[PDB]
Amino acid sequence: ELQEKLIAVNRVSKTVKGGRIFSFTALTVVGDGNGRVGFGYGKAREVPAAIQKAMEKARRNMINVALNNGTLQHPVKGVHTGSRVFMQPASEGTGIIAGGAMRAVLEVAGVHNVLAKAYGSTNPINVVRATIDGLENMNSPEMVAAKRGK
RNA sequence: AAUUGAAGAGUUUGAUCAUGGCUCAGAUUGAACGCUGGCGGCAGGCCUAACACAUGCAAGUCGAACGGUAACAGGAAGAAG
Repeated sequence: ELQEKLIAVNRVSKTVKGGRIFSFTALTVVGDGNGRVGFGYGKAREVPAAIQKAMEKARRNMINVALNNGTLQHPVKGVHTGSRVFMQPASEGTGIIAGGAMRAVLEVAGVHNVLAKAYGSTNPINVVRATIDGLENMNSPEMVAAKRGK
């Protein structure tokens, strides 16, 4: 019931004294399938150590999302660095139809059938960060009615 | 009951993030070309030279408008084997 999946692995470099030194970065997202989404970055010298650090950071640093029946509630826009992201609840608008690196976080998030369209930059490290910010500041009808009295 | 509706990716760098262009994945067509080709249904078929046109048809009808008889088939009368 953990439901982990990796989005992006890259080879970064460092350029020391004698030549270059190549390191690998993972970027994974875990989530239970009912709210509870996390992402982790993690970087290491080989690929399986990188994904393992990424999963291990992603299992902690996990955020609650106030889902609807199987989906979002109201249309929400989350931004991070250069990466602006729209989402629309699509009240059984079948299938998760999101961009790459947004399909994954929305998939393990437990949502099933939203409409997305990322704008701006679509770097995978910042398009999540713009989905969680997004799903984090999406509030439910029992939270809005809690705030404003009824 | 009559709008249930939105996906990205590759490429600037030793690597990064951003900006930014180029390019790809889709659908479409009065299409052409290449390879191949069994049947049917429904549609479509000179986008260019509003260039030049052989030949055949594409606008005739009415005698219940009229003088009339060129034919065709009868009618009447005459003459002949």
